[PDB]
Amino acid sequence: STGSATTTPIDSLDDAYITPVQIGTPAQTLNLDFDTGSSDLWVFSSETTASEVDGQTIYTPSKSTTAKLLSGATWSISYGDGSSSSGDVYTDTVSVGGLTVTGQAVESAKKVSSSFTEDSTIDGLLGLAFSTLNTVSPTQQKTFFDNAKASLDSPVFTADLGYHAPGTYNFGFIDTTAYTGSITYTAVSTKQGFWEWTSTGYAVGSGTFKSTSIDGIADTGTTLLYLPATVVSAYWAQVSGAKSSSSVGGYVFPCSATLPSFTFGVGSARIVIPGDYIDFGPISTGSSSCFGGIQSSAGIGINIFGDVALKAAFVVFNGATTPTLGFASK
Ligand SMILES: COc1cccc2c1CNC2
Ligand SMILES: COc1cccc2c1CNC2
Repeated sequence: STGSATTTPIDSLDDAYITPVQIGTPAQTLNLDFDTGSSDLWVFSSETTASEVDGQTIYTPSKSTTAKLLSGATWSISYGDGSSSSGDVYTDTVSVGGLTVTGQAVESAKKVSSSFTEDSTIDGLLGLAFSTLNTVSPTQQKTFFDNAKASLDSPVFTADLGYHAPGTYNFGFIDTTAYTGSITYTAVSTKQGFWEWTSTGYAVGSGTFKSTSIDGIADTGTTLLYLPATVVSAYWAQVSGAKSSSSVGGYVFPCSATLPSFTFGVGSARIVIPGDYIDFGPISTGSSSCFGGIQSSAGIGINIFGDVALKAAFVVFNGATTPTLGFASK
């Protein structure tokens, strides 16, 4: 089997991407944030504290003839920004782009933190990291991809995020029309439960490529590109007036600037992020200071190849017995 679903930016900045997912019988369609940096499929639901729902579409398990409470199971998760959610668990039928999993753990939110409430466009998350990170207790649950894998034509999914435009998540096959050149594959460590890999270096604009190993994670659920302070300083030094602002929380730059591109290495291959992808717009409405899309990882403890990087590539998440990642230009 295979599946194919369109993923759409939630706003004009590509702050996140939502993909429609069918849950239950009859189907209830929710728009979920596919997150290769976590491993829980959780949704706003009829159980979510009412004051914490503000426009999201909710899953109502009582209206699904295939929903079954997973007795005794609870979940609770905290994300990189300090946001969080928690609740109980059902199993139900879940379909993505024509690919159906029965008995998928659907984690029903009883509580969500303010950043989730305030984003009416995201009805939940669909985790695509390794199932060892799933937070369900006392019986850990498998991700949608893990549950589908044996049925797929090939044990893979691909992320093809758009720049200010829709893109695609495919399950079970590699669309050879979706990229240019060849896909370069690189080793993955699953020891932290992430799609963790080592980039071979970087270049800023038309500058020379610096060969240096940068370990990081391929994370569709993080907006920006977080890299070591040395790398990020080298990038923003090429932008007149750019500076790191503690009050804003990162590098900012004059909105009048034209940003240089940023290249990262995948083995001997190179992925080029155009400068426009690094512009995240005014820090507040009407400001002439703009927020940068490349930021320091120094406070985070890990480098993160988020959407800014991933959207410049066609990305293969290969879930074979020995997982690997593939990147192609497009
Ligand atoms: C602080 O941010 C982190 C840190 C570790 C792992 C992840 C994130 C975001 N998604 C996965
Ligand atoms: C992984 O996705 C995350 C992570 C943290 C906070 C938020 C999202 C989506 N909107 C708020």
